[PDB]
Amino acid sequence: AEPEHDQRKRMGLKMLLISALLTSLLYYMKRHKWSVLKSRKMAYRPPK
Amino acid sequence: FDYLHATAFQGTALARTVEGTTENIKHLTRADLASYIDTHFKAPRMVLAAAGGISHKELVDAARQHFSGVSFTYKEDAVPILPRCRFTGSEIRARDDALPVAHVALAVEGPGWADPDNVVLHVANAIIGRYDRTFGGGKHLSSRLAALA
Ligand SMILES: CCCCCCCCO[C@@H]1O[C@H](CO)[C@@H](O)[C@H](O)[C@H]1O
Repeated sequence: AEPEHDQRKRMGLKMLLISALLTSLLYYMKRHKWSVLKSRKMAYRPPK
Repeated sequence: FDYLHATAFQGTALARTVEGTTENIKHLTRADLASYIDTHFKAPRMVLAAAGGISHKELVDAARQHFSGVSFTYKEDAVPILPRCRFTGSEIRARDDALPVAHVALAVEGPGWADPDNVVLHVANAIIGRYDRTFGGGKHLSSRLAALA
């Protein structure tokens, strides 16, 4: 019914590995860049 | 420029205004004012300079005459080395849309007086030069940044 079966699971593996690693990486870079904002500090200093 | 310094160095001596805080000015004392001169205006840390119609000799003497107060210990002979300041890639943005125009200062950490490259760096700055709306060369100026401006 599904000759592929095997090769498909062999893929799932490869996919899970790349996946996990590449998501981790991206997550860093996302944070990294965004840091600039999340670290940001602001003050309201009028002239009074 | 002040704000520039204040973030460029932040948490270091260089990140301070030369005019000082508003508080400090309000409360500095006959005391501290003394102390500065006291601790800071000292011979080794000074240079008597002159140029014009004067002979080194004559000058040098007058100095020998008023620049008295000889140092006892060795501390008074020691030139205090300053704790260096940390450069920090960052920014500070003071927004006021009621301000007619806007100012922007961008910079990188420098090498310090000593380093020779300071010369090159200058040669560079010479290429990007400077400009104000009254330069006459206008669109023909040589500084690419100028022209475009
Ligand atoms: C999130 C993105 C995941 C991409 C995962 C790439 C997986 C593709 O991997 C595939 O595995 C098969 C089985 O061995 C091979 O026959 C194919 O040639 C190979 O390209």
